[PDB]
Amino acid sequence: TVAASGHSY
Amino acid sequence: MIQRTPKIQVYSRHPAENGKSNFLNCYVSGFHPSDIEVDLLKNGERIEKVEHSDLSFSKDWSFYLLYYTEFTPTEKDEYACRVNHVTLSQPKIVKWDRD
Amino acid sequence: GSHSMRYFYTAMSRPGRGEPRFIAVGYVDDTQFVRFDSDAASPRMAPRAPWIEQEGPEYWDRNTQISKTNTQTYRESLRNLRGYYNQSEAGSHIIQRMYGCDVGPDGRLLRGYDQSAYDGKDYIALNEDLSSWTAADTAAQITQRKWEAAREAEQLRAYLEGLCVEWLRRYLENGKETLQRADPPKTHVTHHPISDHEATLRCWALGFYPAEITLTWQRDGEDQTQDTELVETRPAGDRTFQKWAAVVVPSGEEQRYTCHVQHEGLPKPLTLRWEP
Repeated sequence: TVAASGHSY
Repeated sequence: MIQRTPKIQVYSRHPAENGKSNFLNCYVSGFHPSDIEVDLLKNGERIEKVEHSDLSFSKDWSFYLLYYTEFTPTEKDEYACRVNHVTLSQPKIVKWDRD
Repeated sequence: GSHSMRYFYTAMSRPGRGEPRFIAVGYVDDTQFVRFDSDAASPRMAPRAPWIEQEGPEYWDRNTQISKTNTQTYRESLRNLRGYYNQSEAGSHIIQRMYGCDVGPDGRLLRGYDQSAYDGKDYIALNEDLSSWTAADTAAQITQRKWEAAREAEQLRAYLEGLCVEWLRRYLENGKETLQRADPPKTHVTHHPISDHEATLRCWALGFYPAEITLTWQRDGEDQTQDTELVETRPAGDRTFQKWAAVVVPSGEEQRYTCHVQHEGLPKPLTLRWEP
């Protein structure tokens, strides 16, 4: 399962 | 910005047996960026209903895709894979070398 | 024995041809099991292996929602990175990301990964301690400071030690008849004369899974590393892989050459000679 959405670069 | 030209392998899923159904594979790898044009050729002509794997990439960030279609080899029909990419001046054709 | 789960993200701008495309694919070892493509008619996380289909609606909704959010964030990040490098709006650029976990045979976490590349070059990577970052240049340092303030490393560490390992355990159990079945290579040796005095010996391996394999030629028990042509391991299309190793031998010296094959699906490692 995917990781939670991360912060923008 | 660095670009990488595709490696190309043309081969069949199973060992070639004239008259028996099989799959024809064109595997392109090591290229960057990911835009690529791949056609499968029967005696010289584009084949319809060719599918391809989803886009992934290798440890070194270069992309790879597998293009395939079902087919039935004869001694007559000659097959090839035609690849175009930004690194390539003209489309590159690799023939299926059976043995 | 050991196993891995990896997700691979690619975000690709295409100026003048719509918004950047975001593609996600998930693998367990060498088996793809999910995909998401933001160009799809109805964008969603979709199954690519049978053993994942049984997952419930909350699974596909969570995975699709995260992926939809990622589509927009990666669009933001491409704009940001274009600025970090003073690049113009005309060119197309690519963010790639890989992350996931390796587990040993007990299912315990061996290590986690998260790393990113911009236009094919290493950009930022989470260090093995799952706590600090390696930035490749002063552009990546900005991303690093953003991610420290966002506590990215702590979230990824929690994921890599929690969900990643747990769901990998669960995937390995549900797909155990394929993911934990090692298919041995079918092998044979071929002989292609080149001239009156030399010929090519080619050692073939077909139908094996996983892709990891060792194919080597020996001359009088000595490895022919420099002189062996190895093709890249290629997929057959039916989950299995193929590979060959080839060596050019003086005609009449064939039986001094042995092909050696190690693969997890083999009872014993193999030694093969050309059989005329």
